Amino acid sequence: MGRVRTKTVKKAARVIIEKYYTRLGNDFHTNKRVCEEIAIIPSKKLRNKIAGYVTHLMKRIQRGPVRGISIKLQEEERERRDNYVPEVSALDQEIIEVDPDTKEMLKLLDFGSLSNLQVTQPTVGM
Amino acid sequence: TEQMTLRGTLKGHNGWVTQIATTPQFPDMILSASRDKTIIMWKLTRDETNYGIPQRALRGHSHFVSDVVISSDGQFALSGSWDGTLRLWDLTTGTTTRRFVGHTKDVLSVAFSSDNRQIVSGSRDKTIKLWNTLGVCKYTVQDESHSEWVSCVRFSPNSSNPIIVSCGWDKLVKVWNLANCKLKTNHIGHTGYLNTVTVSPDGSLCASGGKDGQAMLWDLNEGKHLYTLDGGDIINALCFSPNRYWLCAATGPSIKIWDLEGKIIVDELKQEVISTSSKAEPPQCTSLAWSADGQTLFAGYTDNLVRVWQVTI
RNA sequence: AACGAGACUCUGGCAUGCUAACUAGUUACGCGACCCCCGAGCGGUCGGCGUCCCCCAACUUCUUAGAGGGACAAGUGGCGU
Ligand SMILES: [Mg+2]
Ligand SMILES: [Mg+2]
Repeated sequence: MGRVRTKTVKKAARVIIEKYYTRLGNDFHTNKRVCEEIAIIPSKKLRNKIAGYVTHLMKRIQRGPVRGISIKLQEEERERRDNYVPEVSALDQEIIEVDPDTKEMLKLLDFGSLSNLQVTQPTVGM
Repeated sequence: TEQMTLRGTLKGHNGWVTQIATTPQFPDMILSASRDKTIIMWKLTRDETNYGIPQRALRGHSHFVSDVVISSDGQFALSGSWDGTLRLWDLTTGTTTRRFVGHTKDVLSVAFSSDNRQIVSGSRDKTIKLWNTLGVCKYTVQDESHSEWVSCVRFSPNSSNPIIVSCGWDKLVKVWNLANCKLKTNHIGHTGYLNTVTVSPDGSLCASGGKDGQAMLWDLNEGKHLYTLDGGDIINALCFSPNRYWLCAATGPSIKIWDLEGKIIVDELKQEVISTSSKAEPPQCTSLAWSADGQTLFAGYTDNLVRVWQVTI
């Protein structure tokens, strides 16, 4: 059978997408002409294979981002999430509270307010 | 209340439907260019069990047919296909009367004069071309033209001093004096390539859309930019109204029709809603055409179908 | 990163779209002619057979051979981290 594309086709398609991301659509007969005009493919069969892998990649970039092509539109949605967001707030409630042998530890470095306690069953798995 | 209703559907094609054109002379015949290299002229039998039958298939083209337009008398058609050639047909038999050779790449658009005296064609050569009606090259816009694909060209309907307008893949709307064939003014904006362009029947506005998804209204007299409508997904074809102040827009799977008075959407023509079990759920919308009666619009899709939508009260 | 595989070259399949052809043809009738009624009819006019003869007829469907086009797992449904 075959129909397994080669690295020469996949790398070409990845570069074509990573540079001309906004000229490429979802149909094959237009991506063919786009790649024909932006690059120099010295064959027609290679042109069709590259333009056919470009379409299969485009159908995926509309979903979650692939891990070999980096574009501008899909980087902002990372960048603007790596900066803080109102889903997060501060430490969620600033009345966080501890158990004994920590208050016994905190006493040895002069702490004195806003805590709680509990004592467990006396050993693991009971 | 004015509403739209799905009257019927026309069948007979094999690929995408790319253009639909109606003439005000014969209200019972439609032209439909498709990607199966043929152009179907329909027998519009107004019944409701079906709605139309193909009457005759204008054949003879070596690739996709990108544009078609009917003459003013209804006896001729002009066509432009993806082999660079234009064809002048005879709506009575077929028998292409004249082929307009001369281009190096596919022919995207085609338009006919008000008196059917000049012809204009835009292609992927970044070349606008004017032709005599006998099949010879009148004039070529080689430079000061778009730097990319000239996606669409149109004539203004005005007898008052004449405009032609062209949109391209260089995100620009350029306007020309038809006598001189030089630039009149530019129009900047539209982040992304341009799919279509159109002129209102009063010859005063140009509604341009494209990849951006926003339809912009430009003024042909003031030389300014009136306003913008975010069309949502993407714009394939924009068409004005014959007897109303609307603007029909072909979005991806839907058709958005605005009342321009208060710039408000009237309707969202969505087809049936089967749970398409993966991927892009709907067949997208390519072209649309308003009937000279202003009562029904025809829409050509990407799934080989042509649907009708009637204005109901 | 390099070679080999693949890509590559020739070939077979498709174009009533282009280019253009008495050292290839088709159709038409100009024809003209032979033959038979084999049809209405008369046998003539209309037809039927012709690798019989002509056209400075119109054309490229069949023939030739160049340029481009066209297929990409592209479309749709399943199975796939
Ligand atoms: Mg390695
Ligand atoms: Mg699949």
